[PDB]
This record gives sequence, structure tokens and C-alpha cells, in this order.
Amino acid sequence: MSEKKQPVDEDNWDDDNVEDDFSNQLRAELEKHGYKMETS
Amino acid sequence: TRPANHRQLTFEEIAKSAKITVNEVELLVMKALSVGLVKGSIDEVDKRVHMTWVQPRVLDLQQIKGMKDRLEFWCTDVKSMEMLVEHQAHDILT
Amino acid sequence: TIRDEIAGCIEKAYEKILFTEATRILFFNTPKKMTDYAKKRGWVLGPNNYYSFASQQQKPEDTTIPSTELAKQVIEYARQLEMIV
Amino acid sequence: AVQKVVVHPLVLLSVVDHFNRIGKVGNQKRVVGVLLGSWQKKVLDVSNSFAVPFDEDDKDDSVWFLDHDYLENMYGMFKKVNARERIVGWYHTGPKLHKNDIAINELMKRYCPNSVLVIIDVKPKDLGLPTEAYISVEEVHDDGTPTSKTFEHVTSEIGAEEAEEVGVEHLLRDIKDTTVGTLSQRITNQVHGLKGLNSKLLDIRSYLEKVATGKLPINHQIIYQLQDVFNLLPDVSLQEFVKAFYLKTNDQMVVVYLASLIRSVVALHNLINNKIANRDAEKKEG
Amino acid sequence: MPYFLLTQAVRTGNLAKFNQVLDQFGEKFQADGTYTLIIRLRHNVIKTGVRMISLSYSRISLADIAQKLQLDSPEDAEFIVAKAIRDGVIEASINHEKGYVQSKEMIDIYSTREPQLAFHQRISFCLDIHNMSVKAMRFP
Repeated sequence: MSEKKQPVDEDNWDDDNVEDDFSNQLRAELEKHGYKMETS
Repeated sequence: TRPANHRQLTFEEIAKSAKITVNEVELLVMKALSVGLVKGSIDEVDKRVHMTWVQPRVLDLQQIKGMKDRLEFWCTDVKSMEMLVEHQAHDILT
Repeated sequence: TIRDEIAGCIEKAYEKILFTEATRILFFNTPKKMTDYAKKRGWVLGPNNYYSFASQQQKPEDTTIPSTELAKQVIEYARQLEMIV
Repeated sequence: AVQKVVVHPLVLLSVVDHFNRIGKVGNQKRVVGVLLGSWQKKVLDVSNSFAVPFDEDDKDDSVWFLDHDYLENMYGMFKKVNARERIVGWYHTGPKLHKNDIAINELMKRYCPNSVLVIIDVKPKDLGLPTEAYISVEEVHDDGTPTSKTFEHVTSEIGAEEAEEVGVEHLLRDIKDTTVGTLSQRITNQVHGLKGLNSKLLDIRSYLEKVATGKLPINHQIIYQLQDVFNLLPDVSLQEFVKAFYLKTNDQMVVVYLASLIRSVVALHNLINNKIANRDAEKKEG
Repeated sequence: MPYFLLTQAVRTGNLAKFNQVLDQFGEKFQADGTYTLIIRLRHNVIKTGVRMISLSYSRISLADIAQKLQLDSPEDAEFIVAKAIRDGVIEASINHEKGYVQSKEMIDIYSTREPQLAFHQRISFCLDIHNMSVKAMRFP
């Protein structure tokens, strides 16, 4: 404005929530998905 | 006779009143279905009897008193709710 | 102020809880606090067990009770339609 | 037989104004005239009418007499000026018929095969749609009593064609018309509960009164049967009426959404075009 | 950035993931004075985990659920659910013998109550848009 308080101090986002779920969980993932095969 | 409804009956009730076998209660109730005094459908899986409609016959003095009490019971209720419907709609009419 | 909350928060809603199992939370040995709870709760006292009957409790339906306020809400809602008009 | 009747305001007025004729000369009783109807289908229609002098002695309280020659001449004039018009029955202003009115129909039944009598009300008071319509039939009875003639109710409605709507709507100059969509449905919404209540309340006071006084019959037969029919419906949930809840609301779902859909469009065109036509038109003036 | 990692670990059902962020990134929260939420947010993390597990599992064992949420003991497994029922978090009915926890899915009331409550805000807001448009429209 700049008056008063402030001088004192589809889209891809909806799916980017789920991507954030993929970031902290199960990586992507390829390698682990391929490593779980020979474990048992 | 039952205040009901709660109009569903049971095979044991007809088997006790009519003192007949369970296999004959079929033609029993179905005869009345053909006559038309009652339209109630019969549950033959649980042998239960489900009555519908009713056949009015005569009346009793006690039944007139119960009548006018149950009858006025309707007018007081519908008038009380109706006046609420016009209560909220009174200021927007004028 | 915690102990009365054991009684309040155990039910609703649990199907049943065994005798000595609740005795593990009330501590003591065979206190009269659980007898006073057999009064206050009521609720049920069963042999070597307990019960939330009946049933879980009061069984709200609520059938035709909410149809009154369901009509009532629409009354003033239609009034808001008439305020436009 | 006859299902419903249609009575125009013109002929109705023709009863009322004759009530002003005999009003100044008085005295007792009620206006009695012969109705002119028009029958184009099973639905009945009334256009005009003609009054007839009628007097009821009191001694003789069941004595009733009409003018037949005057009836002939006036109906002949109206048949002369209008070929389509004909007598469908008779009429009186009531307000309540008397037992003697059963034979009045039997007289003129030589003129018309089925003569429908129409009560009217000159002074509007209560309880709703005016007048009345009765048809003369014989239902016998299950008792085997000699045949009793009781008139049966026929639903009546006020209507018109073209020119008769003109004057009626023109002379009022009182209340808004109609107006459909806003004040036509809400006012009649309160009319539904109000006219339902007072009808039910006067008649339900009658039911409690009939057993104390008015016996016999009264009750029976017609009373108890319809009584049980009244006890046929409680009428609510359980059960499926519970399931009609969310689909009624779900019928409101799309309606609220369409509402909010166009509400933003109204604000669109209005605010956009007006703010432009406000500041951009004022800046050129000053 | 530190704050964003906070909410990232908050929406998750892992409790240890949440306790790590306060340790590493608390130094920034000191400056904002935002520690007032960090004590009361734990309640919301446990409620989130139990909500997930409630809808995502028909029948769950109270002893086996503690290992995933690092609940650590059998006794608090009853406590979280006790207050969950008390606050209306989960409608499941629980039997204590072993014990076990079973859950049921009830519906159909649903769109009766929830949409009409929203409509009360929707329509009132739309007519307010109408009033605010009429106000600025009548000035010329």
C-alpha cells in the first residue's frame, strides 16, 4: 500500500500434496521395490 | 384391538387364537386376503404375519371417548406447529 | 479429579471390561470407591466382569425428532430467500 | 356423472344484486332463482341466470312456490338472445339449505334431467372459497330403508373465458397481480395452513359435539368408517422416510449450487459495467 | 523452510518424526515465540494417526498398533481411544478381553445434516454479494 503494518517487518499443487507424501515416504521407489524380491 | 402400529403379527398368535395347525394358517389368512377385509402380506420365511390397512366395524362408547381424545390430539398438534411456520414468516409479509 | 475421569471416560463406549482389569486402575485392593461407582455409574454390575448395557447407550435414532428441526431450518432458510427477494 | 362446476363472477354478482333488489323491500328468507348453465363437457359451466320471486310461508314452513309462467317467458327471452344458454339448475343464497329444498329440485326436474343446485353467500366471511354445489342422487343404504334422497357435494371453482375476466380484474384496483414466483406462492403457503386449520378445527369441534348433542345417528354409519381411515396414517418414520431426508437435501444440493452459480454472474455484469460507467463517465464530465 | 519441514512432519502419523523437528528447528521458533503451539500440537498428531488407522482398518489389535505409532505400552493404547470416543473422533466399539478393537462404517445420515449447514453459509453469503452489489450499483 505500503501504509501501516507492513513496513514494520489445475494445478500441480493439489498433486504436489501427494508428492510431498511421496517425498517423506517409500522414496520413489525403484531399488527397494527390486530389493524386496530376493529377500524372500 | 392392538393400539399398534406395530401392526405386525406372529404365527404363534394366530396359532394360539385360532388353535389350528401352522400349515393351515396360510389358507386362513389368504381367504381374508381374497375377501378384502385386510391386505396384509405374509412372511413365510419366518412364518411372521405383517398386517396392513384394517377393517373397521361398529364402535363402542369407550371407543368414542378414545376416539375424540385421539382425534383432538391431532388438531392441537398441527395448529401448534402451523403457528410456528407462520411465526417466522410473519415479519416478512406485513 | 483424575479418578472420576476413569469412570467417565471408560464408557461410553466399551463393550465390557473384566473385573480385576478395572481393579488394576482403581489400585487399592477391594475399595469401596468401586462400590460407590456401582451406584454412581449404573450402568451394570456383573459377576467377575462388567457391562455397558443397555445399549452403548440409549440408542439414538433419532427418527422423527430431527425432522422437526429439519423443517425448522428450512423455514428461516426460505425467509432468507424472501429477504433478497 | 358430474365432476366439477365453474361459476363466473358475472352470474354470481347477478345473485348478489338481486339480493339488493329484495333487500330494501325485505324481509325474511333468502334469494331463490333458477340457474342458467352451459355444458360443453362433463365439466359444468355457468354464464348467466335469472331471478324468480319466491316466498316461503312459515305455517306451512315447508311450503314453497315458484312462478312457472314467468319462468317460461324469461327463459324464452334468454333462449332468444342466446341459443347456447340453457337452464342447468337453480340457486339460492342460503347461507344454509333447509330440509324443504329437496322437493324444489323435483319440480324443475321436468325442465332439466339433472338439476344442480348452487348455494351462494352474499356476505363474504368464512371459511374460504365461496358458494357450493350439490347434485341430487339416490344412494339407497345398506339398511334397506325406503330410498332417501340426499344431495352430494360437487367441487366448485370460479372462472371465466375472456371478456368476463376483463371487468372482474379491472374493478378491483386493490392487490398486486399476481405476482408469480415471489408473493404468489408464500401467501398461499400460509393460506394452506390457515385454511387447513380452521376447517379442521371447526369440524373437529363438531365431531366432539355430535356425540354429546345431535344424537341420533350420528355416528353411525358414515362417522366410524372415516374415523378408522383417519387412523390409517400416523404418519412418519420408521422407516424409509428417514431415507427421504438426504435425497430431499440432495435435491437442494444442485439448487443451492446453481443459486451461487448465477449469483456471481449477476454481481459480474452489474459491478463490472456499473463501475466502468461510473468512474469513466464521470472523468469526462469533470 | 524450517517451518515447512515442521508442517511436513506434522501431517504425518509418525510421532518421532515430529519430535525431531522441534529439536533441530526449535532455534527458529524461539524468535517467533511460537512454542505455544508446539506443546498442544502433539494431541493433534496422535489424533491424526488414530484417525488414519481408524478409517483404514476394519479391526485393529491394541497391542500391535503401539509399535507403528511408537506408543510403547499397552496401557495408553486404551487411553488414546478412550478420549477419541469422548471427543467423537471414532465411532468404533472396542472389546477388552485380550483385548481387541473393531470398527464399523456408518453413513446415510451424512448429506442430511452437513450440506444444509453449509448451505446456510452459502446462500447467506450469496445474498450478501447481492446486497453489496446493489449498494455500489445505486450510486449513479
